[PDB]
This record gives sequence, C-alpha cells and structure tokens, in this order.
Amino acid sequence: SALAYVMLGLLLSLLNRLSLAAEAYKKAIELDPNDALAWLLLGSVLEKLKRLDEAAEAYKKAIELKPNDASAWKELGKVLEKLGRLDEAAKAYAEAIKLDPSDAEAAKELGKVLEKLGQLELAERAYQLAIELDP
Amino acid sequence: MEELFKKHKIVAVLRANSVEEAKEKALAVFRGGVHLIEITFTVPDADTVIKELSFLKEKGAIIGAGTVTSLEQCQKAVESGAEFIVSPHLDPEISKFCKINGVFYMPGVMTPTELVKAMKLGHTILKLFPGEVVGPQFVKAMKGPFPNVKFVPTGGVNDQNVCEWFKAGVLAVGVGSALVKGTPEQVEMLAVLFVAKIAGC
Repeated sequence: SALAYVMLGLLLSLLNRLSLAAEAYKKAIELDPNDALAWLLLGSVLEKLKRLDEAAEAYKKAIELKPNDASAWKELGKVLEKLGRLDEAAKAYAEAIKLDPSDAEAAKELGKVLEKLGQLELAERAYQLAIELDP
Repeated sequence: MEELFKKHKIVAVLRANSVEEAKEKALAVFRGGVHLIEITFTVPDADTVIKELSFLKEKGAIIGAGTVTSLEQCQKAVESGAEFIVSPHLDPEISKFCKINGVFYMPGVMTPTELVKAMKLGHTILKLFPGEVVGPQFVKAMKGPFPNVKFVPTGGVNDQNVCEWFKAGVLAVGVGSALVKGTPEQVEMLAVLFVAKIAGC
C-alpha cells in the first residue's frame, strides 16, 4: 500500500491533476515515513503547484533520507532559486556537483545563480564547466 | 602515502598573512573537497597553524608544511605534526632530515640535473616549481629518460589548463591564489569548482 499510493500519485501527475497527486504522495508518507521516493516526488509536484516553501521542505526531507541524489540537490536548487534564497541555492547546486561533476545542467544553473549573486569570476568558471560537458 | 596524491589529485598551496586568516582558508578548502593542504612557512608562526588544524586529521585531511627553506624550519614543521614537507628548492640537508624522522619530503626542482640529484637522494616524487616556466612539455619530456619521476607542479595551474598538466602525466597539482584568493566562502566554492574540473579529464 505504501507503494500503491506512490503509483496513484504518479498517475494523477500524468493527468495534470497535480493537487490530487500531492494528496496521494502524502498518504504514502503516512504509510511509510521513509519512502524517500514519495518525498522527492512530492517536492517536484509542489514546485509546479507553486507551494515553493512547502516544496523545499519535502526536498530537504528527501535529501535527509538518501543523501546523494544529484537529482535531489539540483532540484532543491531550482526551488531555492525561485524562492529567493540565492545563496542557500548555490550551496545546494554545489552539493549536487560534489556528487556528479558531469551534470551539465547543475553547472549551467550554478553559474546563473552566481551571475545574479555577484561573483562573475566564480560564475564564469562555472559557466565554462557546463559548456565543457555537453556538445 | 604517494597514493594519497593520486587519489585526491590536488594540493592547496595555502599562503596567508595572519594565523587566524590561515585557519579560515584551510577550513574553506577542506569543505570544498580538497584534502591535501600545504601550509607554506611564509605564514608567520605556521608551526602553530598546523598544530591548530590537528582536528582535521580526524575529518580525513592531510595537513602538511610547504615552502620550507631551512632544515631548522623543518624542525618546527615536523614537531608541529605536519604529514608532508614541501620546499621550492632541493636541499639535501632537509631530505636527510626528513628520511630519518620518517616524514615525506617533496623537493623543488626545475632542471634535469636538479632532478637527478634529487633522484640520487631517493625521491621519485618531486615538486616542479615554477610550473608557469617549465610547462607541461617539460613533464612530457621527462617521461622518457626518467620514467619513474612523478611530478606535482605549483604555480601555473589554473582551470583553463589543469587537464593539460594531467594528460601529460603529473601525479597531482598545487594551486595557490587561484584557489585561496577570496572570502572564506568564496574559497569553498573555488574548491568544488576546481575539484570538479579535475574529475573530468
């Protein structure tokens, strides 16, 4: 049942019925407070529902569970960049690159957060890391 | 130890002005994923910085003393608790001194002759100083006559050419200002931006 509610939430996510899918994941979290998959999914659902403050909380609970998704840290960077904690987001994009230095997206998006935060030198070094990767 | 240079592949040539300034920048570098930190002795009372960073030997960092010009400077470096001794020049007195205390010593070299004399003293791992003059053509030229010498250049290593050095055959690289220049949070970012660039070549 812990799995089945996650599978329900994914199906509802496929029909754009986003808020109903968030209800399903949360019932799978009551079922199993450690289904880190249900946590990461709930974060990307709230990010689209634009409950960005509640979204970053679920992403942090997912990273707390499985501490080494470059997927999860990169996704917490999107939420914290939109939410406005631009330095807490660069620290998150950093952890994501500490885990996969081939992540072309996480390098591009760290140079964009840094270009807005000030340090063009630190950003220009990140921009060229991303361009180095993908063609 | 040697393997510890092939593992972490980067050495923080840390220069500073005060003892509190130096403790900050080493902490920032270590949070950035760089575990080989070379505390130069041009930092006033560096023999106390290395004994005051002793808690990072638990966290998994190798703290050593760099730019060591006299063997009596090397005494304060060994007694502080440094785990490797680095010098920009080949001083056979310091090599005897380090062999006999049981400390790894990395001498400074620039010429073929300077390397042979350092080889006769037992070393096969040298610092190549200053790298911005010899260049990676040097490292690739010594691959033939001396197939045993492994190099760790310093000065002349930035992220535009850090893959050039490695794909010529260096063991690790030391970075000075292009890793430590900046606020103790900028420095942590410069480390992950550099330790990632290395993990690509």
